[PDB]
Amino acid sequence: KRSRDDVYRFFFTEGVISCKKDPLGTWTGSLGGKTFTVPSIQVMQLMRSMKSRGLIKEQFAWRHFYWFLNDEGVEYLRKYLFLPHDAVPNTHK
Amino acid sequence: RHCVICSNQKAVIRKYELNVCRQCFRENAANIGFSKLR
Amino acid sequence: KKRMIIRDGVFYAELFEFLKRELADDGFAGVEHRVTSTRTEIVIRATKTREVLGEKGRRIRELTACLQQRFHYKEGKLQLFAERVEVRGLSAMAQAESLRFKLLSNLQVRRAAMGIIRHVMESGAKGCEVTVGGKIKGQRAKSMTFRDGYMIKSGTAHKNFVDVATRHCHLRAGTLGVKVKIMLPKSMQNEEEILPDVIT
Amino acid sequence: SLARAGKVKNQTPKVAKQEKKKQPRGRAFKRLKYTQRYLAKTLKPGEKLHMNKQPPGKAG
RNA sequence: ACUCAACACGGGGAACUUUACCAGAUCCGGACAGGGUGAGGAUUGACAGAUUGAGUGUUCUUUCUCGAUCCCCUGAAUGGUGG
RNA sequence: UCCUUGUUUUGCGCAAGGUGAGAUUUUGGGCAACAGCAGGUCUGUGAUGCUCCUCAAUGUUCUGGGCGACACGCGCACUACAAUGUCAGUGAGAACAAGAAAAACGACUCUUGUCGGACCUACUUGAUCAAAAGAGUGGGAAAACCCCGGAAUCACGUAGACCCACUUGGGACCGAGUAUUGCAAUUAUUGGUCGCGCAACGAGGAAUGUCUCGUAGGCGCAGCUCAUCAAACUGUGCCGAUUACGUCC
Repeated sequence: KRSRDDVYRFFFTEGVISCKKDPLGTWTGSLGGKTFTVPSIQVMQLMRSMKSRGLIKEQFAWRHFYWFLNDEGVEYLRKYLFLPHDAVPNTHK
Repeated sequence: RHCVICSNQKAVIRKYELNVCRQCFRENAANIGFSKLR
Repeated sequence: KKRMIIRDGVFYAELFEFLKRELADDGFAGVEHRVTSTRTEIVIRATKTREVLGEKGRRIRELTACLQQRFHYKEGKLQLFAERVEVRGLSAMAQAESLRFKLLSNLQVRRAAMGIIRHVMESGAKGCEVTVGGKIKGQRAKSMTFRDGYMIKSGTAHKNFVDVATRHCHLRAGTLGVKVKIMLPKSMQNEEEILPDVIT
Repeated sequence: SLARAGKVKNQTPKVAKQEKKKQPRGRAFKRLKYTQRYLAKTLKPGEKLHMNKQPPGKAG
């Protein structure tokens, strides 16, 4: 789906990502200010697919997910965009 | 109703004073500032 | 208000749980927070403050960012600091983590526990206890006690002095339980219930 | 039950063993062990050195 | 759960929800493409017709809307109020 | 503590009385050692071993409907209502109680960084004609909420009515009507009308429960759960004794 496009952007220049685990949709972001509208389930799926490739690191508390983007994850993300960058985490600070 | 710190909806939901801590029992899941002294 | 106090409880819970899981074996004591008026300091008690910060600085801003994205906080209303806790011995949870690490490395229960006991009781602690229940056999659910110095469980006053930690280790065959207590030599009520003294 | 005999030895897998190179023999064999256990070590068995050890896996 | 440390007990005053269980349909959560199909694909979405309790778009026909993620084969997997 | 100068061989202490708000673990609760049980819990969990369910999945579904609640009148556990004259049964009026609950939706409007609607209670229409029930104005984030606190137990001879009966004592069945709640009602609704009561039951065999004081017993209110319902559970208050204060069978 064309849905997944929005979330492929959401990784980039937002640092750590956050989601809630729900079977029913809801906007995962808040901090980024992009205000994409996506169901949570779809977001989760993409997070998981590239967690399985070791690109992303998962951490979890209660019911909430928080996904950090590793050095590896950053590298991959930059290539998938084409767009080179000075590494997502370290730009923000 | 339904709960937000489990998705079980069974094993009983507290909604007293706007909190849930009985789908994860409060004896285990403390540091809400409550104490028993009496 | 009624709701203020409850919601503060919630915030502390969520925060404390997130850290105590995903940031561990740094000698994590816990956290403490207080307001400075439209900003919240949120200091992070660790023995090793370097991992908290990061040497690339990624860790501290990750943990700020996670909180912001959940609760709708922004910069200048939220901050995270590090605090150096000297004597890992006097922090229950910290000793607990190091012990957990020994056990997951597949070192002997006895030897492991003796390390904790040595460390604690050197710094001048009244007593300590390490109660490790779980597998060590099969076929039991055997419980082993190690008890040192002295410790009180009387009154409700004990709870203030003695801080406690319960953690799990996950090994082949299944779970192993771990618990650490440690009665501090320094009161947090500035109170004793024994020894009438005479000032001469 | 008069007949149900051989029940287990029907069912079991057979590798049918595995090829191996010939072993030293005479003095050469006795040499082989005396090097393994009692030399290139800080210990002599005893039970202090264990002549056979096995890897982990499963526990109950 | 079954003398006491069962039996207005499982914060259990449950009707659809909760739900294990039953009568039926559905999803991918089967992610991960490493071995294959890009355009026109097994597809995403779709009025009518049909399907069926369900004009519901799952499905099938019609025709339209299509990202090629969905889809094909293995391995792999995750989920569970199952013991 | 004092005192009885009693009891106390000296000690540890004991009893009665006294001062006194209060007589000994001050009073009522809460926490609690060591050794354990093959106790319960894998339907609390992101607490988990293995191996079952892994797609005509049984997993899973704001999916639909059904179950857990069924009725030979069957046993048991727990609860509540009565058989009434020591609220006593239908009527009226008086004085008078305490913890505790409550609010905020990215939904609208508002601006250079954003306010009011899902809580209650007040007041008035709801009687030129019922109850159930409609709606408008008004305040509160609670020591504000209209007196922050009220109608049951109780009091009453106002010269009330009934009057030793299964009734005018009790309800449980049963039919008709209507409004309220909700995503959906199939007595869900139930604070309601008005039938049936002349259906049970008259303090109830053997057996058996638990409390020595503001307790037992009697009575009511709120919280709890949550589309909606409390004979339940938890907490506060009111009226408030008889016997014993001994022994170990």
